[PDB]
Amino acid sequence: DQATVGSINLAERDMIALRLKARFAYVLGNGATAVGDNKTPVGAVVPDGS
Amino acid sequence: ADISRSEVATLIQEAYANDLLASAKKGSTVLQAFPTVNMGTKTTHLPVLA
Amino acid sequence: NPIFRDESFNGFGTYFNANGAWPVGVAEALVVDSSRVRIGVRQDITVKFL
Amino acid sequence: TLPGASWVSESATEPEGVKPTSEATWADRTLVAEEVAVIIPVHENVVDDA
Amino acid sequence: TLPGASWVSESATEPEGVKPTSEATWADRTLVAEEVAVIIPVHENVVDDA
Repeated sequence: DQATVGSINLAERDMIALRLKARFAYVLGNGATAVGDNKTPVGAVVPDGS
Repeated sequence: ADISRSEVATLIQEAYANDLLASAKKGSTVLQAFPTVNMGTKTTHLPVLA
Repeated sequence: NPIFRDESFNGFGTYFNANGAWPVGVAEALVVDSSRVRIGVRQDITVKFL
Repeated sequence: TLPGASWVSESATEPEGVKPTSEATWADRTLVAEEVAVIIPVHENVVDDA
Repeated sequence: TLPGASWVSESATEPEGVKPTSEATWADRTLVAEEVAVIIPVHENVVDDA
């Protein structure tokens, strides 16, 4: 309610804004298994090419 | 003038987690599948009709 | 049509090798009279700290 | 990576009677936090009128 | 790196009126633990006699 966002001086313009954010990370555990090494835990189903 | 993440250096500690570490161990198939015998000595004789 | 999705073998015990002991491209399955095998277990897995 | 066992004979003098050495090994997979966000600006009178 | 500071006048319009912006910064140094050791062999009759 007091910030500047883009070029809107938010208070003097009689505006407000919502700032929404999250922070996220992702990891895949593609190690060795009891069967052997370099194993990927993901398989994919895809359409055929053009 | 401002403070970057690189300019804070090792005041920000990197964390550790063991979530991906554990893997289930697998037993012999043949000890599940077949009747076992407890041996008391190196060698046992089993006669069969021939 | 996938005619075998609800196939279960004729009172057979079914044992799937998860040790990575099963090689690639050598055999798909073995059928056996398990009464004609014994696995003698003279000693079980034992650990000595050195 | 996984260790590997071997079969060994009883001997005090022959190489076939020596228990073999082997290693496991581990590696790192990692989570790095990254920020996703939006600013949504509006007039205070519009928010009161709605 | 150490931050700077300034004398600031009360002022709605003059450059002396503004407050200054400055950084501080840090760098890393590491303790790495290294082994120092000796073995002293002695006859166990001597350590039992002494």
